[PDB]
Amino acid sequence: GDKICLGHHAVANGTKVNTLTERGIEVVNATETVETTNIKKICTQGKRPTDLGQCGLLGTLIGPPQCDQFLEFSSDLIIERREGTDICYPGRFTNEESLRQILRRSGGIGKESMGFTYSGIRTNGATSACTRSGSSFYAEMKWLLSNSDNAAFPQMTKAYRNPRNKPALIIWGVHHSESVSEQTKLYGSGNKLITVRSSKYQQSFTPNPGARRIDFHWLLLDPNDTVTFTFNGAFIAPDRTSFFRGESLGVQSDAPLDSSCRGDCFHSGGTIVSSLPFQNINSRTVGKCPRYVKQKSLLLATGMRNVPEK
Amino acid sequence: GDKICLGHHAVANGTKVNTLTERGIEVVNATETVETTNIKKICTQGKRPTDLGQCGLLGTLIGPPQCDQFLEFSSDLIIERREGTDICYPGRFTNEESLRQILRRSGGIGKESMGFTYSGIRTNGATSACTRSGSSFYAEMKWLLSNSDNAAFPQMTKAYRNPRNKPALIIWGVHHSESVSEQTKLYGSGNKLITVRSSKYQQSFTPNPGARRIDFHWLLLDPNDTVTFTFNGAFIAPDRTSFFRGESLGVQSDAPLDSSCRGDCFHSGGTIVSSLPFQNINSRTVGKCPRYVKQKSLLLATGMRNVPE
Amino acid sequence: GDKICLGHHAVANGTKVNTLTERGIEVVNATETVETTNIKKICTQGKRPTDLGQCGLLGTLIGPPQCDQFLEFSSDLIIERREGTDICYPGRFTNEESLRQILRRSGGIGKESMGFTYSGIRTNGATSACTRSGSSFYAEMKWLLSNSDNAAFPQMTKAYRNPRNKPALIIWGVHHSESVSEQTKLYGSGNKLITVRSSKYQQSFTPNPGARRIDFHWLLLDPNDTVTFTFNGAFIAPDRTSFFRGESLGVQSDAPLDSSCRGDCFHSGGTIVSSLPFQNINSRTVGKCPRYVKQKSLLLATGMRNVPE
Amino acid sequence: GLFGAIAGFIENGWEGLINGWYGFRHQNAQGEGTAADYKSTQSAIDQITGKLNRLIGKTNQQFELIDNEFNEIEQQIGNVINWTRDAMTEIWSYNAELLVAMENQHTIDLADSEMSKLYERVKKQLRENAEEDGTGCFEIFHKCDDQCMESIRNNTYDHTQYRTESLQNRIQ
Amino acid sequence: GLFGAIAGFIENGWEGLINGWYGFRHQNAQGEGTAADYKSTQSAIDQITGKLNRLIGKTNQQFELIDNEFNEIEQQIGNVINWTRDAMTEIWSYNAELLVAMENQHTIDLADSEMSKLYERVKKQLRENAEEDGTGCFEIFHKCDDQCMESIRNNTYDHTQYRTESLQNRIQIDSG
Amino acid sequence: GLFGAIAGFIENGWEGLINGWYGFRHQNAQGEGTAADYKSTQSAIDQITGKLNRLIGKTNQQFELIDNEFNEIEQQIGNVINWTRDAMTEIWSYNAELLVAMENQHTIDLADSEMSKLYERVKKQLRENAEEDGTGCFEIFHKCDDQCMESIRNNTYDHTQYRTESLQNRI
Ligand SMILES: CC(=O)N[C@H]1[C@H](O[C@@H]2[C@@H](O)[C@H](O)O[C@H](CO)[C@@H]2O)O[C@H](CO[C@]2(C(=O)O)C[C@H](O)[C@@H](NC(C)=O)[C@H]([C@H](O)[C@H](O)CO)O2)[C@@H](O)[C@H]1O[C@@H]1O[C@H](CO)[C@H](O)[C@H](O)[C@H]1O
Ligand SMILES: *[C@@H]1O[C@H](CO)[C@@H](O)[C@H](O)[C@H]1NC(C)=O
Ligand SMILES: *[C@@H]1O[C@H](CO)[C@@H](O)[C@H](O)[C@H]1NC(C)=O
Ligand SMILES: *[C@@H]1O[C@H](CO)[C@@H](O)[C@H](O)[C@H]1NC(C)=O
Ligand SMILES: *[C@@H]1O[C@H](CO)[C@@H](O)[C@H](O)[C@H]1NC(C)=O
Ligand SMILES: *[C@@H]1O[C@H](CO)[C@@H](O)[C@H](O)[C@H]1NC(C)=O
Ligand SMILES: *[C@@H]1O[C@H](CO)[C@@H](O)[C@H](O)[C@H]1NC(C)=O
Repeated sequence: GDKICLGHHAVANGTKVNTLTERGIEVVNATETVETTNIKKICTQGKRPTDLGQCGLLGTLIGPPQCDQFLEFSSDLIIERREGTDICYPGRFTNEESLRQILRRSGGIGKESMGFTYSGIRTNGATSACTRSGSSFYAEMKWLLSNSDNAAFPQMTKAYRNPRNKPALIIWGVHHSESVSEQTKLYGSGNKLITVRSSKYQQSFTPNPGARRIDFHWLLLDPNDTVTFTFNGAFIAPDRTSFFRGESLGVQSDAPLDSSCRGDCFHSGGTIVSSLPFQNINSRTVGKCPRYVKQKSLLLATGMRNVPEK
Repeated sequence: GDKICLGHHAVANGTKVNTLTERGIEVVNATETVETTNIKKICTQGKRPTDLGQCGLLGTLIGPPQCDQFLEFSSDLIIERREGTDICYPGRFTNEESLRQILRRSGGIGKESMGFTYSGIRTNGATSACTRSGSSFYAEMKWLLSNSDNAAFPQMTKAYRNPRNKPALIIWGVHHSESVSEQTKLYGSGNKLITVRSSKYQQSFTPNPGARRIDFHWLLLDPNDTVTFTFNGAFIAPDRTSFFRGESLGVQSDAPLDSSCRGDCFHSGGTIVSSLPFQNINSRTVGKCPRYVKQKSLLLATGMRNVPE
Repeated sequence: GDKICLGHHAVANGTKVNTLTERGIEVVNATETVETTNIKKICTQGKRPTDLGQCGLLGTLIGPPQCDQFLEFSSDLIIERREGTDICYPGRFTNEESLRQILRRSGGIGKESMGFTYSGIRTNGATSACTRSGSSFYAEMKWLLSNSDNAAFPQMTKAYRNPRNKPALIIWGVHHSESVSEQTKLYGSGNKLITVRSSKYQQSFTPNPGARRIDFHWLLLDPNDTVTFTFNGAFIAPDRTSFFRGESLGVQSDAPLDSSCRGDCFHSGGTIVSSLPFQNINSRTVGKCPRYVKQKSLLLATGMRNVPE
Repeated sequence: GLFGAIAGFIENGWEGLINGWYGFRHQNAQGEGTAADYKSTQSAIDQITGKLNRLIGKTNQQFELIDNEFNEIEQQIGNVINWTRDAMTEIWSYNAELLVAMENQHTIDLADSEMSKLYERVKKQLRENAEEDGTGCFEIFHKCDDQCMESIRNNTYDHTQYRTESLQNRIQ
Repeated sequence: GLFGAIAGFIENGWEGLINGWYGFRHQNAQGEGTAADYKSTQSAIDQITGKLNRLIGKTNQQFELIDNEFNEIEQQIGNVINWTRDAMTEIWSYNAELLVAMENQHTIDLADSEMSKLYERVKKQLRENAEEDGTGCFEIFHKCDDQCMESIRNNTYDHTQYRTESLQNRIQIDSG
Repeated sequence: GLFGAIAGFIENGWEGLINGWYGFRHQNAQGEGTAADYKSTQSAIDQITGKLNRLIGKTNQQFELIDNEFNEIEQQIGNVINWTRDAMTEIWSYNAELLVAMENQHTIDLADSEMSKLYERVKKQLRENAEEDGTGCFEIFHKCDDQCMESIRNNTYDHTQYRTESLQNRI
C-alpha cells in the first residue's frame, strides 16, 4: 500500500573528524579551527609603522649615527631588524631587554632638553667610532672631561626635575677607559665614583679600566620628582630625556612591509590573518592572536554523520 | 471524553543564560558563579595580625628608629604599609625582595644575641640620620671604629655557631664613606676588606668611598654551622641574629584591619569572602582565593528552559 | 502467557565513581587515570647515563680531582648528586646556574687543546687544596706565576680562534691572593690587569688581595671567532676548551641507577613509568611526564551503571 | 532540548504549577485539576544540586606575593610575572565560560529528559486504554473520575479494569 | 548516535536530498516524491551556527614578546620563559583537542536528535492510521494521495478523516 | 541515565548474564532462556575503548630542570617558579577532575542509550503482536516457541505469520 518514509541528506564523500569515542568518523561537512596560512610580510594597512632598519630600538634614546632619523618618532607598529645596532662606541645597556619591552609599547618617543650647562670642564668629547660629520659622539649625550691632559676633574652635581605629566626616561653612561693612564689623562688621577639618586632610585658606579667601553644605565623618573647626578669623572651626561607618546606594538622580523594587507597579529615570519581560535604557525607572537597549539589540524563538524547510499 | 495532560512549570520572568548552541536563552532560575562583592577591609578574626605601619619589613632585622616596636614580632598575617621604610642612613639590602618574601611567610622573628665582644676599638658609632634621643644607630647593629681619628683598625676575626635546630638569619653591613680621607679618619689607612664565610657561602666586600651609605648583606646559616667574619674596617657588625617562628601570610594593603570579619583571601583593596569558584575583583591576590576571571558575570542555570504562557 | 524481557548485566560488588551530577555512583567497571606507583630508581635501560657522584657538573670543565674521570664524557642522561662539588680551591663560577643548564643538555663534552705555550714564567703552580699525589691543580687550567719570588711577571697576550663547526666554551680564572705581599711574591709589585675579548664579549678583571680564592669566568666563542687574553699576573689560564656533543637530559636525584627498567620521566625520588595521563607522585619532574595533579585517585568508568539483583 | 518535550511537542509551561517541576492536568466530568509529580521533580532537583556541590565551596590552594606594590622589583622579572599572570587569566576565563556553557547545555537537556521519562511512564501505564494527541495529553477512552485520575498519578492504575470499555470506544 | 535514528534504524542518507537536512519520501498510486522539511533543518543549522558564533571571529587575547630572536637573553630567565611557554602550549593544545572532540560528539548527537524528533512528530500525527516498519517508514492503512501526503508534511493531517478506513485495514479479524 | 532504561523502567541488571552487556530473557511453554545480544554489546564496548585510546598512551612534551635542589637559586626567581608550578597544578587538577566527571556522565548515558535502542528495535519488530509490560518486557499474544524466540533475537521474525492469532487474543 501507501507509505511515507523519513530520512536525512548525505554526500558521496564527507570529511573525517574526531569525537570523544571515535577517531576518523565521517560527517557531511566540517571546518578548520587551526590556522596554518601565513602571510610572509608585515601587514601595515591602517597603521603607522616604523621600520628601524640599521637603527637599534635602544639607539633611539642615546643617538648613534645610524639612529639619526629616529631620535624622535611616532608609531603604533615598531619593526626591529636583525642588522639593528644600539651603539657605535663599544659598550652595552644594563637591563637592555626590559627597556626594549617598554619602548615597544611606548607609541614612540619625544625628546626634551634637560638644561644642563657646564663650567670649568670640557664638553666636546668625541670618538671616531661614532662618526657623524667626521668624528663625533652620541647625539643625545655629552662626554665630559678635564680642560687639559691629567688635570683634576672637579666634584660636580647636576639635578633635573621632571616638569611634565608623564614619567621621564633618564639615561646616563659610565666610561671605562683603555687603561689607568688613560683615565688619568682624561679625568685626572685617583678613584672615581658616579652616584645617581631619585626618590625611588639609588645607585653608585665605579669605572673599571682595561678595555675601552661606555656602559649605559637607566631609570624612570616620576612627575615632579628630581634626579641628582654626583660625579668626579668618567661620566657620560644626558643632554636630553625621553617621553612616551601612547600605544604601540613591537615586532622582530626580517619580513618586508606591505601596505595592501590589514593585520593585527605579528611574528618573525610575517603576519597571521585569521578568525580561527587556534594557530600552528609560530609560538612567539605579538598583538591580537589565536592561541598557539601543536596540532596541524582540528576539524570541527558542521553537519550530521555521513551515511552514503549503497 | 476524559483526558490527562502532562507538563512542566514556568515563570513570567526567567533568567537569560548562555549555552553551547545559544546566547541569551531563558531558564527558570540561575546562580552567579563570579564573585563581585569585595570587603574593603583586612578581615583579621581568628588571626594574629601585625600591622607594620611606618616600619618596613626588612627594618625589623636591623632596627632603625621606625622599627623599634617591631624587633621581635609574632603573627600569622603580616601587613605591609605604603609609608614603611627599612633604613634611616642611606643605603640598601642586596637581594631585598628575596629577603622580603622569606620574612612574609616566617611567622615573625625571634632575636638572639650573637655574643661578640671587642677590645682596642670603638663600638659606639652613631649618626644624626638615625635619631632616637640625639644621634644613634641601628638597634641590632654595632658601628666599629678606630680608637681615635686616623688610628689603625686592627685585623679582626669573629665567629658565631648556630646552637638552635633551625636556620639563623645573619645580617651585616658595609660602610661606604663620603670621601677617601673620611675612610682613613674613622678606620685605618690603606685598602679595606670584609670576608664572610660559612660552609656553603663565601664572599668578600670592599667599600667604595665617594658617597655616604651603608649597604646590608645577608645569609641563612644552617644548624651547627659557623659564620666567620674577617675585617679591618668599614664593617657594621651584627649584635643579634634572627630565628623564624612558624607560618604566616604577607599582605600589602591600604585597607584597615577588622577583627570582626573572617577571611582567607586578601588583596590590596581588602578581603574576598566567597564560596564561589571565580572572582572579578582583583587579579593580584594572596592566600586561599577563587580564581580570577575577566568576565563580570557567568550565570549557571539551576532550572529548565522557561516557556511562559 | 509468553513474554520476552530485555535487560542488562550487573555485578554484586560494583565500583563507585564521580560524575557531573553525582558523587559515588556505582558502575560495573572502572579504571585509574592517576599514577601513584613510583620506582625508587633512575631507569637507564636504552640510555647512556653518567652518574657524576662526587663530581660537580661545573667541575668537568676545570678538572678538580673528583672530576678527572668526567673531563670528557658522552651521555643522554646526566645525573647530579648532592655530594657533588665543583672546586677544590676556594672560589666560584660567574653565572653558575646558567652554565649548569647549558651543560645538562649538552650531550656531554669533548675537550680540545688551545695551543698556549709560555716562556719566561713558571706554569707548574700548585696547591695542597687540590691533592692528587701531593699538591696539584685544576687539570684543564694552568697556574701562571713569575720565575722566582717577587720577580716581575711579563705582560702577555694569548689568542685562540675556534676552528670548529660549533661554539667553544672558554673558561679562565682570576687569582685573588691572601695578601698584597703574596701577590707581590707570586707576580711582582704593581697594578695587575686581565682583559678578555671576543667579538661579542669584552671584560676586564683586577685581583682583590686579602681573600685567597680563584674565581672562574666563561664565554661562548662562535665559529671562526677569536678570544684574546691580555694579562700581567693573577691569571689562571686555560689549557683546554670544551665542545658540546648533542642532546641530553639533566636529572637531580638520590636514587640508584637501574639498567633493567625503562623510563622517560624522572624526579628527585626516582622514575615514573606509566601510560596514564596524570600522576600524583611529584610536582617537580623532568623529561616526558604525565601531568601532575593533587588528587590521589580519579576513576574513569569503563562500564554501565551498576544495578545489582 | 535533545528530547523534544520541553519547548517541543509540549506547547508551553504552566505558571500555576508551584508545587513541583513536572505534573498532571486532568479533565473529566467533575472538572479540571492539577497536581505535581514528586518523583520526577526530585530527580531533577538532585542533579542540579549535584552540580552545585561540585562548583560551590571548593578548597583553594595557597598563593603568596611574588611582586611588590610599594617598591618595584627588577624590570625583567616583573615583565615575566605580568606575562605569566595574564596568560593564566586568559586560560581561567576560557575555562569558566566553557564550563558554564557546557553545564547549562546539559542542565536544559537533563530537565527535558525527565519530562520525557514521565511522559513515557504514563504511556506504558495506560496501555490500550488511551491515545496520545501529540500535544502531551492522553485521551482516555473510558470514564475516569478523580479517584481514577489519582490511580494514574499514584502509579496504581489497573488497565485490566477498563480495557473492555476502552477497546469498544476506540473501534466505533 | 545516542538517539538511534541517523546511522541507526534508518539505513542510510539520501544523496538526492539537496534542498535540506531532513526530509520525507512518499510512495502512493501516483508515484514517488521527495521533499525537505524546513523546521527540523533550520533548528539543526541554527544550533551549529551557535557553535560557530562562539568559536569563529572572536576577540583574540593580547600578546607581547618577552624573548629576543636576534640576540639571546640570559640563560636562567630564558629557560624559565621557555618552560612557561611550553606549559601554556600544552594547556592550550589540550583545551583545543578536547573542545573540538566534545563539540563534534554533541553535534553528531544533536543532528541525530532532530531526525528522531521529526520521526516522533509524524508518528503522533498519524495516530491509529499507520504502523512503523522499523526502517523509518510508516505503512499507511488508507489511500493517501499527493494532497494527503502534503498534509502530513505541513502538519495539517487530520486522523479523524481516515480513521474508519484505517481501522478496517489494520484490524483484519471479526470483532465480537 | 538520560534515556530512562538502565536504573529506570528496567528494575535491575542481571548478574547471571555473563554472556554480554545486553540480552534477552524469555518465558514460554518450554521454560526460561537467557541469551546476549552481540550488536548492542559491541557498540557500547567499542565506544568505551574509543575513550581509552584518547587518554592512555599519550606522547608528552619534554620539560627541563629550571630549578636547583642542591644549590638553592635566587629566592626571587625560585618563588616565581614555585608560583607558576603551583598554578599549573591548579589548572591540571581542574582539567583532570572535569574530564573524568564529564566522561563518566557520558559513559553512563551512552550505555543507557544502547539499552533503549535495543528495546525500541524489538518494539518495532513485534508490531501488533505484543504489548509493553512497563518493566522492559513484551507480552506476546501468540504461542512463541524456542525457534520463534530465536527469530526475534536475530531479527528474522515475521509478524505477518502471527498477526491474525495475536489480534484476536488482544480483544
Ligand atoms: C693607530 C692609531 O691611530 N690608533 C688610534 C685609534 O684608532 C683606532 C683604529 O686603529 C681602529 O681601526 O678603529 C678604532 C675604532 O674603534 C680606532 O679608530 O684610536 C685611538 C682612540 O681614539 C680616540 C677615538 O676614540 O677616536 C680619539 C678621541 O679624540 C678621544 N676622545 C676623547 C679624548 O674625548 C678618544 C678617547 O681618548 C678614548 O676613546 C677614551 O677611551 O680616543 C687612538 O688613541 C689611536 O692611538 C694610539 O694610541 C696609543 C696608546 O694606546 C699610542 O698613543 C699611539 O701613538 C696611538 O697611535
Ligand atoms: C561546508 O563548510 C565549508 C567550510 O569548511 C563552507 O565553505 C561551506 O559553506 C559549507 N557548506 C557546504 C554545503 O559545503
Ligand atoms: C533561585 O536561585 C536563587 C539563587 O540565585 C535562590 O536564592 C532562590 O531561592 C531560587 N528561587 C527558587 C524559586 O528556587
Ligand atoms: C575491568 O577493569 C579492570 C580494572 O581496569 C580490569 O582488571 C578487568 O579486567 C576489567 N574487566 C572485568 C570484567 O572486571
Ligand atoms: C606589571 O603590572 C603591574 C600591575 O599592573 C605594574 O605595576 C607594573 O608596572 C608592571 N611591570 C612591568 C615590569 O611593566
Ligand atoms: C628557548 O627556545 C628557543 C627556541 O624556541 C631557543 O632559540 C632558545 O635558545 C631557548 N632559550 C634558552 C635560554 O635556552
Ligand atoms: C620552592 O619549593 C620547594 C619545595 O617544593 C622548596 O624546597 C623551595 O625552597 C621553594 N623555593 C623558594 C624560593 O622558596
